[PDB]
Amino acid sequence: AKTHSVETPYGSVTFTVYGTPYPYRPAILTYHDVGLNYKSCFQPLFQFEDMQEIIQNFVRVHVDAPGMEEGAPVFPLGYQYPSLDQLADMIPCVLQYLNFSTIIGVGVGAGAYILARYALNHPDTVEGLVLINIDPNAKGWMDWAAHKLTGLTSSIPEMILGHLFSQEELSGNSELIQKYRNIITHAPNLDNIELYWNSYNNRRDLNFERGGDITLRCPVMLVVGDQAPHEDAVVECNSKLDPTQTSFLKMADSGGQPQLTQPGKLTEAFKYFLQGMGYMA
Amino acid sequence: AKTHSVETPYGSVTFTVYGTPYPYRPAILTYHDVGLNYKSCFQPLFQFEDMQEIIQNFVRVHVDAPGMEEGAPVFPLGYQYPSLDQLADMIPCVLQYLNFSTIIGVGVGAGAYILARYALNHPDTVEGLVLINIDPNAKGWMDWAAHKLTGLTSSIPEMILGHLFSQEELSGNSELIQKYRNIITHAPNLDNIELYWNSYNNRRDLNFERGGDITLRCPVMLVVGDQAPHEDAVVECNSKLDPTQTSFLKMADSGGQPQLTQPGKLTEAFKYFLQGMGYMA
Ligand SMILES: [Cl-]
Ligand SMILES: [Cl-]
Repeated sequence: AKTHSVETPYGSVTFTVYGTPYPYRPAILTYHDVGLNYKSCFQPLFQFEDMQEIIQNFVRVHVDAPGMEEGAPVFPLGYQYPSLDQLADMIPCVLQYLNFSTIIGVGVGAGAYILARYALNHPDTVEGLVLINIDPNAKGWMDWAAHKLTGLTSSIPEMILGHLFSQEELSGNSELIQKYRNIITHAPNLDNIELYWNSYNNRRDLNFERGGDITLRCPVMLVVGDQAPHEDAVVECNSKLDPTQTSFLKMADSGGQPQLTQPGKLTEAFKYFLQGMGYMA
Repeated sequence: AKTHSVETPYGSVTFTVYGTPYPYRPAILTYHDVGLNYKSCFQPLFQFEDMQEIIQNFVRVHVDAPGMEEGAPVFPLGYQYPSLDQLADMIPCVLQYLNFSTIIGVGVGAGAYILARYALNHPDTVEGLVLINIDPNAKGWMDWAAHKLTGLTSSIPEMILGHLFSQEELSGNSELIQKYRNIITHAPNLDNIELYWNSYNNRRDLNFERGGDITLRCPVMLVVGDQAPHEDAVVECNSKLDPTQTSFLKMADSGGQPQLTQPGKLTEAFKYFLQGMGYMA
């Protein structure tokens, strides 16, 4: 694995490349959720045994949001962190640096929004998208009021945790939940994480309409946990996208982070997703 | 199907496009043998029922050598016909005109030489090659002496026929042989065909060496008939190419033009060839 950084209009971004480029295939490019990094977000999936057998035949580029990279400095107080749209705009710089011309994007939560935005802006560079927990809607006033009321008695880590996991997972307090609670609550870059969180909260409508012009032009696999926080947004997202090109993997017993709890079934879905795109997997 | 022509440094070339471009796949591009056109060379294969089910998922560009296109004028006496290398050099113009960035080339005889030459010159545009009856060696003096001796008592059509079919096929005189004999002997563009024939005869070494630098960098399927005229050249070609990337389909009972006599088995080989490249077929 080789870690790189590239300069962009909005600051430096770090990414780690794994594997070897397969002739005339897209790179797999990932973007992680708020509170996480590529490792805490994607390691259980990309290191799953069945996944390793698929990804041998791809090069992989795992992006860390600015400030999330290993050994990131804490951005200065009052720093103007990139919006999600600006984050999406760092990806052309990444690909140009690597000389990769096309990708299959895999994103979770804010990372899914970013990869969707990227795909709208650069549709000829995107062969497919796996969009986990995607919520393409800006908060409306009712959302802002509820969020701010919640914020009065919840810490920043508790709120990020509530974005990642269901209330029931957070109450049940499994070993995975305990580990992720410590990760976020005691992160040395929590100030950086909070800026990314604010980004996410302030994102604009990703404005899919079934029947163009604002539509995704590529195969999409939508993923969400049954009864998880983002379920309604992913369901709604499924009704806006082109049905001939879109599959919806709504998983029972996966909770808020399906790529962490059910990497085996997700892997198998990815295999069929690649096959339906026309790649042997 | 849409027929197009493009201007090049060496004159106009015609080509017919079939099907619809499949996102992020190579176009299938064909180049026919001496004495034929894309139709007399490739129709039994590309219209084979099993083939139609594969090629639904590709756009196809069938090139007619200059002078072989429907309604071609007879080139003026003393015309300087393109060498095979110049013919190979017309292909960048074809692809640029269509805005296609990569191909899988399928060639027979002189068309296989041309597509191989093209691939050496533009390796990043070639995803794979099916090379039928390829003979990458210039004639040496012993070859020239034999050819010219043969020429004293054989007509131009008889010699072209002997390039396409085995002596045993030509003696046995099947219905296919009768049809192809009439096609060539009574072609209205025979003067054009003869110029292409002279091209072929005057070609230079395509200088494969097992271990680079002059080597094909892509999957290759070599095809020849058992005991057919080009058998030894294809066998020799197989020993120069990279074994990890090269498959050799030496067909029993196919004769001089395997794409005409065994399109079903050739189709099935093409399917596995695509699968080994990493495309579902
Ligand atoms: Cl990986
Ligand atoms: Cl066709």
